Amino acid sequence: MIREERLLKVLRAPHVSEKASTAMEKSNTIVLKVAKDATKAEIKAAVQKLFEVEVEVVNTLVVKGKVKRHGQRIGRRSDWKKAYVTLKEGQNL
Amino acid sequence: MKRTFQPSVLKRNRSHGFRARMATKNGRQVLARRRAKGRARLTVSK
Amino acid sequence: AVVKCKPTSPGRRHVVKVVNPELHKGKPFAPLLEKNSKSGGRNNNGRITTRHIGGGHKQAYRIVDFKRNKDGIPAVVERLEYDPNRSANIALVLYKDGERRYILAPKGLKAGDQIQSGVDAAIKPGNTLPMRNIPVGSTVHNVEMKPGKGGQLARSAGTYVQIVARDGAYVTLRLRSGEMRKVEADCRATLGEVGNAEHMLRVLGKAGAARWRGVRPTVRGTAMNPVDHPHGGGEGRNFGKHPVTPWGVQTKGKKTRSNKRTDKFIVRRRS
RNA sequence: GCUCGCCGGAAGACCAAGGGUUCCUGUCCAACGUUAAUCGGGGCAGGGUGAGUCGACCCCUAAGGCGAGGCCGAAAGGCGUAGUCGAUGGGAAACAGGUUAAUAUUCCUGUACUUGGUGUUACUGCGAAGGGGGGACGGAGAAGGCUAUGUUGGCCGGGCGACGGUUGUCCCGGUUUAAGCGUGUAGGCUGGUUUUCCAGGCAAAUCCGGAAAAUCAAGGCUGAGGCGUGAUGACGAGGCACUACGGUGCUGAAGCAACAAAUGCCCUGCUUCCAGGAAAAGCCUCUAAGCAUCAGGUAACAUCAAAUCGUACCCCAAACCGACACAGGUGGUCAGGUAGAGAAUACCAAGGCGCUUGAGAGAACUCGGGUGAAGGAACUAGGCAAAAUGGUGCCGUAACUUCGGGAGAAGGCACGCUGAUAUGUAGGUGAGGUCCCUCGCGGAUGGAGCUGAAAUCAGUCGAAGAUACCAGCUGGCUGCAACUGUUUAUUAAAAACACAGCACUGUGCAAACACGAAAGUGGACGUAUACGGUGUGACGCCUGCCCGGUGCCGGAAGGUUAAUU
RNA sequence: AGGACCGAACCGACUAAUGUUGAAAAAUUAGCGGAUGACUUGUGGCUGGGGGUGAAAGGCCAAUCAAACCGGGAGAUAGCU
Ligand SMILES: [K+]
Ligand SMILES: [K+]
Ligand SMILES: [Mg+2]
Ligand SMILES: [Mg+2]
Ligand SMILES: [Mg+2]
Ligand SMILES: [Mg+2]
Ligand SMILES: [Mg+2]
Ligand SMILES: [Mg+2]
Ligand SMILES: [Mg+2]
Ligand SMILES: [Mg+2]
Ligand SMILES: [Mg+2]
Ligand SMILES: [Mg+2]
Ligand SMILES: [Mg+2]
Ligand SMILES: [Mg+2]
Ligand SMILES: [Mg+2]
Ligand SMILES: [Mg+2]
Ligand SMILES: [Mg+2]
Ligand SMILES: [Mg+2]
Ligand SMILES: [Mg+2]
Ligand SMILES: [Mg+2]
Ligand SMILES: [Mg+2]
Ligand SMILES: [Mg+2]
Ligand SMILES: [Mg+2]
Ligand SMILES: [Mg+2]
Ligand SMILES: [Mg+2]
Ligand SMILES: [Mg+2]
Ligand SMILES: [Mg+2]
Ligand SMILES: [Mg+2]
Ligand SMILES: [Mg+2]
Ligand SMILES: [Mg+2]
Ligand SMILES: [Mg+2]
Ligand SMILES: [Mg+2]
Ligand SMILES: [Mg+2]
Ligand SMILES: [Mg+2]
Ligand SMILES: [Mg+2]
Ligand SMILES: [Mg+2]
Ligand SMILES: [Mg+2]
Ligand SMILES: [Mg+2]
Ligand SMILES: [Mg+2]
Ligand SMILES: [Mg+2]
Ligand SMILES: [Mg+2]
Ligand SMILES: [Mg+2]
Ligand SMILES: [Mg+2]
Ligand SMILES: [Mg+2]
Ligand SMILES: [Mg+2]
Ligand SMILES: [Mg+2]
Ligand SMILES: [Mg+2]
Ligand SMILES: [Mg+2]
Ligand SMILES: [Mg+2]
Ligand SMILES: [Mg+2]
Ligand SMILES: [Mg+2]
Ligand SMILES: [Mg+2]
Ligand SMILES: [Mg+2]
Ligand SMILES: [Mg+2]
Ligand SMILES: [Mg+2]
Ligand SMILES: [Mg+2]
Ligand SMILES: [Mg+2]
Repeated sequence: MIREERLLKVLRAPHVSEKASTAMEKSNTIVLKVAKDATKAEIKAAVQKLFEVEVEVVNTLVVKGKVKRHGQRIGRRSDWKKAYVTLKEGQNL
Repeated sequence: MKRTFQPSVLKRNRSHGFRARMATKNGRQVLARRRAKGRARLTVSK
Repeated sequence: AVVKCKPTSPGRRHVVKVVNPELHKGKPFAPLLEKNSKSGGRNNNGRITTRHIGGGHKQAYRIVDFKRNKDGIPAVVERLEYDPNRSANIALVLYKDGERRYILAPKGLKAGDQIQSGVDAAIKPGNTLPMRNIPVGSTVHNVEMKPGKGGQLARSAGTYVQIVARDGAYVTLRLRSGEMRKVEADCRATLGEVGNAEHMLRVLGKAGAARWRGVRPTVRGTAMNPVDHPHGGGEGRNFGKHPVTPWGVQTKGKKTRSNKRTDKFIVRRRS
């Protein structure tokens, strides 16, 4: 059983985009920004407990952070993990 | 024409990488020289 | 059988091959096979220590019984086989107890013959006996040098050893080199000559045939530069030196044996 | 947007490596882009990579690395045992359709599959670090069965033609569908079963090996493809309906057959050859210590788990390696039409491009080409370069020869199209029908339909029929090297090196020899028909004299002679 | 059957021209040799500088080779410019 200490830290932000809205309006799927070491089992346990919906399946991917320039200075944004959480057909979070 | 540098990440790490440097005393002296100069990159590992 | 190829191409004109229809055409006996990958003449320092070794066909090692220890148990020859590791052919034998084993195939031994080792064996080819039980004057092969060590002398195709005298605990052997050697009389030996005596009548015919056997080309010292070889140098073809090895030791007549430990067993050098 | 041109065994498509946001959208044109740029692989901002099955990780090992102890070495360290790493190899499982501006075997729809944990119900000898089996292996060749795929007809939809003709032996398009499951075929291999006994498999074995039997004659293994199902589905020419003129939405016919056919599959086969062709695990099985009405094994249903990381884009290239948006380099997969022997070549398809300066002019001269009177090597160091020859079938072919060659020697003839033989032949393929059946994915007979060389005769057009592209110049004397090979990466490819063969010589195995303060290691898991060194260089006929010099080998009496005493 | 024949891929580099501040620090075009083998090629490994490796050209060992490269002795020494 995943500790509630851990569950309150894995979910970071909703991800807002046109792909994220289509996935909600067509496939009952929320797109989340999650912690970089969060597993698929942790994301499922945290969505079901904190958002109080029922989760079909979690798919994840790691977004590689972009190289940017700021005032002739090379930088690089952080990598982050995205999660496509499919809900069970009647939840509508 | 075939030039001298034909990259291979596996061969780059086994020949010049951090664990190859740490494996001999002569390679540990390379790292000691590069830390004393203050190199931002000790090895080809990054 | 010795058969001359027909000159249908210049690399075939001189090939003489030795075809033995008795040798088993199928795969070898797999419990007696091991791996042996090649060295290229390199030692564990990775240096070339024997020149001219490299490539050639892949070969599996055959575990050959040189010791012949299963005494008092009859064995029957199942088949003669090709062995890529050696000049002689080998013979898969079936002991009566169910164990299979490879031996060197002596001259005149075929499938169905009976062989036996030990002190109580008859005197006929393929049998292995301590040499004090073998008569003086006999032709033997696969001869041990230390009792129980396994046979080390007269193993190549067509070779044999004559027992010329037995003086107490030693026997005197005439080796194939012409050398007279004392060996302890309890050392085992197998009666008869080694088979495949037509082995030395093959003619390889072409350069590639030696490359199939792992022999890489020999460059003459006189074709080199002075930095390479003591024979190198000169404008045009020149020699002017006494002939030496690549390491400067004289190579036409200079004797190189120095073993005072085993000198007491050498009755006469080979001349 | 219409036309034109170029590639099409690539200049298309897709991976691996390598790169790392170059991907997609909006916005901007300073710099970058060999010009301008509204455009961009440029700036700026936002978006974008979804996996139990693909790969990595993982289990297993190769070469090799590292290596507890150990052995060795002034120190640093060297080697190496047990072990432990190491893929370029072995090991579980997913396909079709749809969808985004940008991902998809990952999302969705449909239909599947694998392995492990649990909980059970039921029969139960389970159990390894050990045994055995298996995995498990070369080259070449030969043909049979196939499929991918194509072509033609049938089918269905549309057409009736800008200029003479075109209701027809007319035109255009489509005619697609997977993994899985069921069947176990063409074919390949193997004699099955049950007892008895045993010096073998480090001990045990009921397993493997061996000996004897009795009996049974087909039991087992493997296997492309077809067929059925998957599929009343999906896809589908088009038609329609909106268009933010980018494409969406809806609707939807036929969806068969015959022939041709691979380098792909059966096939890790079969045949044959000598140069004799990985390992280990998963898997099958065997018992041991232990466990012993338990745990555990096995089959079934159910139930949970299958994490993590990669996934965008380029990838024969403007994104990799070449300082460049550089005529260079870069492993693997896919492989349509007509002609063709073909992956050559020409023109095309799908698909992609016109190579990031243009506009004129129409001097010399330079580059890349085309043609040339008469002559035809007079050129020149030299026929350098160019010109020429060039296909298939048949006729014909010298010296010499090691009997294979030389030889495609040389030299010649035929070649298009149309008709007949024959409305399409020899051949290939094979339906219906038929019969028999150890009852089928069967056999035998039968030939409809399909496909289809080449020959001869006749006729016919042109200057020319291998019409383009493509595609040997030939012969004579002679040096040298036998030959195929190899070499100065970047001015030398040869007569140089190598070579098979030959000889001398060393070497008796803890071999000579080599690498190494050494331990060791190669030589070699070889053993004088073997291995090292040296010279010579196929083959043929041969290889004469000299031991004074220098070297090597043997001798061992005498002279000379070290440390030591 | 064959280090067999002809010939693409693939590997090589005989001749010529071009190019020579190149398109290219070794290439392009047209020809040319091998093309089942002593063949070619991917990935990984091993041999290290008086050392390696060499079908031997003093070849090659990262555009460097009759002794690599980097750092050090080092401001070597220079009756020479
Ligand atoms: K010379
Ligand atoms: K040096
Ligand atoms: Mg899913
Ligand atoms: Mg993922
Ligand atoms: Mg040699
Ligand atoms: Mg030789
Ligand atoms: Mg030379
Ligand atoms: Mg010298
Ligand atoms: Mg001379
Ligand atoms: Mg002289
Ligand atoms: Mg074209
Ligand atoms: Mg950028
Ligand atoms: Mg773009
Ligand atoms: Mg401007
Ligand atoms: Mg500009
Ligand atoms: Mg951009
Ligand atoms: Mg190892
Ligand atoms: Mg130690
Ligand atoms: Mg070690
Ligand atoms: Mg391992
Ligand atoms: Mg691999
Ligand atoms: Mg894409
Ligand atoms: Mg077909
Ligand atoms: Mg082929
Ligand atoms: Mg992709
Ligand atoms: Mg350009
Ligand atoms: Mg380029
Ligand atoms: Mg290539
Ligand atoms: Mg072409
Ligand atoms: Mg002009
Ligand atoms: Mg001109
Ligand atoms: Mg002309
Ligand atoms: Mg003229
Ligand atoms: Mg004329
Ligand atoms: Mg003339
Ligand atoms: Mg003249
Ligand atoms: Mg003149
Ligand atoms: Mg010419
Ligand atoms: Mg020409
Ligand atoms: Mg002359
Ligand atoms: Mg030659
Ligand atoms: Mg040649
Ligand atoms: Mg050169
Ligand atoms: Mg040259
Ligand atoms: Mg040894
Ligand atoms: Mg000669
Ligand atoms: Mg010579
Ligand atoms: Mg050939
Ligand atoms: Mg070369
Ligand atoms: Mg060329
Ligand atoms: Mg030739
Ligand atoms: Mg050829
Ligand atoms: Mg020279
Ligand atoms: Mg160089
Ligand atoms: Mg020097
Ligand atoms: Mg000094
Ligand atoms: Mg100075």
